[PDB]
This record gives sequence, C-alpha cells and structure tokens, in this order.
Amino acid sequence: GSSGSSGTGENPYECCECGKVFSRKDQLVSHQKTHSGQSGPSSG
Ligand SMILES: [Zn+2]
Repeated sequence: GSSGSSGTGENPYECCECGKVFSRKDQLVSHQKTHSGQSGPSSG
C-alpha cells in the first residue's frame, strides 16, 4: 500500500513548527505562542 502515509488526516490548525494539530485555533494560538516568531524584550 503506497499512498503517501505522511500526515494521517488534515486540519486547518496544524502547528508546522513541530507538527501538532488542534481543534480550535484558540488552542493553537496558545501553542504557537511558545514557538519561533517575533517575540522578545522590546524597547517601547
Ligand atoms: Zn508546535
């Protein structure tokens, strides 16, 4: 059976950073928060 068994299932919220899917964006946001991205000690 060769049908690309990479990524069983598809969802609108799939953290590419590590590779974790969620149910509601909300839950994802809290996850992506601790992931690569523009966030640090700014000046203001
Ligand atoms: Zn992640």
